[PDB]
Amino acid sequence: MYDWFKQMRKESPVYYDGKVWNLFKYEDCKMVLNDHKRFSSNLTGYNDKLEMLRSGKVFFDIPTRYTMLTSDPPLHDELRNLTADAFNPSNLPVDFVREVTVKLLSELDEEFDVIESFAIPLPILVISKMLGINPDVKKVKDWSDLVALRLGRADEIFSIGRKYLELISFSKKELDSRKGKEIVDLTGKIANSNLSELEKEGYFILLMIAGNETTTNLIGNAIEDFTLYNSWDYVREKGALKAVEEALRFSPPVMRTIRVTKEKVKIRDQVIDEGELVRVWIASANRDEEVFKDPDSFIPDRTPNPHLSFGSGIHLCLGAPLARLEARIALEEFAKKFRVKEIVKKEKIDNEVLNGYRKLVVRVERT
Ligand code: HEM
Repeated sequence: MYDWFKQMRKESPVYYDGKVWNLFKYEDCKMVLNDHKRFSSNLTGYNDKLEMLRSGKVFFDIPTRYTMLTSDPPLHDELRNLTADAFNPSNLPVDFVREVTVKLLSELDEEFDVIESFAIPLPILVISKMLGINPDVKKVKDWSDLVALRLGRADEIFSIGRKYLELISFSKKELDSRKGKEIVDLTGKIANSNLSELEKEGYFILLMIAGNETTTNLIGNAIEDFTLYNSWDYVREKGALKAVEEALRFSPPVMRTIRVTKEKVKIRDQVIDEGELVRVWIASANRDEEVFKDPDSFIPDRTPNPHLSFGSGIHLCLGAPLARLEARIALEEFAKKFRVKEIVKKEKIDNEVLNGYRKLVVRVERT
């Protein structure tokens, strides 16, 4: 789609596709993301029925409609503050991340799929630790995909089934079991907060799912990019701090996000009415030639590197510090342990929003 993006950036940067407005230019995307007053995230009615929720009124709905991701301040800020400290660099479980990474890599043969054997389990084990739940990896992965793989698919991520009910019941079981028992981990903090049961479930589910899906894509995308563009020696000698940022820019785990206008606005020469949906194409913004010279070139030491892969503004990814830490440790440990001979087989995830490999088989040599 990068060709489409390039074609759209030059001839129709602010484009209406018949249902929603699409932004392909970096500056337009950054502006929209930072301007939360005019471009709301209140896309699921969370802010509107907050009063109803806190009153004690119970109605059947899917928890995922009630998370900080789709809320405007002050509610948004109040929600984020509940767990924000736990995601600050100084509080991340650094040793645990490294320990799990090394053990996962110890179980590998000269040829393996880095997605199922490494990229998938690492984030799941780490977020489970922070949540304080005992990680049934396969189960958590299945639920994560159940929710994540519905993104882009019109109104399905809010549709419920047997597997979704299983997820909601698990969230309720975990939360209820920690209510009145502990507030040391994320589950306990949510459970003992003053939010409605439905909000607690959504908050818990958000942290568990957003906590691994995109990080798996980042690690897999980076292993692919570093191999293809021969960045491994650079990472072994300099570390992966800048390389991870280029991987984020070049292969964004999340291709786009969305907002809804709260008032009539004008972007470039286009007038957009109140209540209209606006797709912010992070992927296209990251390849905007204006902002990124040699946009299609993978330059691991690109500096500075202001990509929008984690968003921008008040919704800037709460897990950004954690994701970068996991990716940095995963890739540096991988580089130290293996010499990638070749990418044997690769298969992309079929989704419009999530960008990554569902299978990436590599042949390596010890050292
Ligand atoms: C690993 C690659 C990741 C990427 C590329 C990514 C990207 C993003 C983006 C773009 C947003 C904002 C979406 C919007 O503005 O509508 C967001 C929000 C959020 N992310 Fe991530 N994320 C990643 C990992 C994680 C992880 C690991 C966690 C938790 C472990 C996490 C927790 C959250 C939360 C809670 C929000 C909501 C923030 C709020 O609305 O203020 N993310 N992420």
